[PDB]
Amino acid sequence: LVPRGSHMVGLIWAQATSGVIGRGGDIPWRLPEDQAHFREITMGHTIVMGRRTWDSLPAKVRPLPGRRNVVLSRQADFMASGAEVVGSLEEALTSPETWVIGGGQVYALALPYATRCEVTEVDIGLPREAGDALAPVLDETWRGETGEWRFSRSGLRYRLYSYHRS
Ligand SMILES: NC(=O)c1ccc[n+]([C@@H]2O[C@H](COP(=O)([O-])OP(=O)(O)OC[C@H]3O[C@@H](n4cnc5c(N)ncnc54)[C@H](OP(=O)(O)O)[C@@H]3O)[C@@H](O)[C@H]2O)c1
Ligand SMILES: CCc1nc(N)nc(N)c1OCCCOc1ncccc1CCCO
Ligand SMILES: [Cl-]
Repeated sequence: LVPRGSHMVGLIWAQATSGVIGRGGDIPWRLPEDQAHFREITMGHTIVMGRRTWDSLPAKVRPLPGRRNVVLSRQADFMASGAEVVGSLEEALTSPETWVIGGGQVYALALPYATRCEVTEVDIGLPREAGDALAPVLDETWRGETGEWRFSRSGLRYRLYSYHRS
């Protein structure tokens, strides 16, 4: 359970087996099971994203509904209609439960404060290319639960990981 006076920080992302999470300002696959899972985890909570992740969402769908949207930017004139723009993680992480929803820069930034990661791994062969956004690497202070491989309606294998630390 999450006490209302704490500040729990989780990370949630979907990656190829190579660790790629983003390419060319988008996610280089689509997996309905993953979007359903992302909604199930994050709904009702604050979500924190980097400015480039906000940019990657079509204007008509953002801010993502059912969640307090917070965007990280260092640009004093960047504005996110419907959402709050802050310049640091300290400003972004004031809710009792916060999910950092990407992208590569902000995962790495937020990991020192996080105690949970929820990962979808997609069994698509997407090798790392220069410029890609990548999943954060987790050191030995993390302990993980790896699900068995499942099969999506769209014909891709995928599996879920849950990582925790104190
Ligand atoms: N597969 C997934 O789970 C997943 C999830 C989310 C996103 N993505 C993909 O990942 C890519 C985006 O990731 P990215 O690494 O390029 O960018 P990002 O992490 O989404 O955003 C980077 C931006 O965040 C701001 N920022 C970074 N560090 C900051 C700090 N310390 N304080 C304040 N603001 C800070 C800066 O905005 P300013 O430049 O405005 O200062 C920076 O340009 C896209 O391809 C997207 O589609 C994938
Ligand atoms: C669903 C992708 C995802 N999956 C996991 N597991 N964790 C994340 N943090 C994550 O990204 C959430 C922010 C990027 O959302 C998208 N980006 C590109 C296309 C579609 C979407 C879905 C919102 C628009 O309907
Ligand atoms: Cl969503």
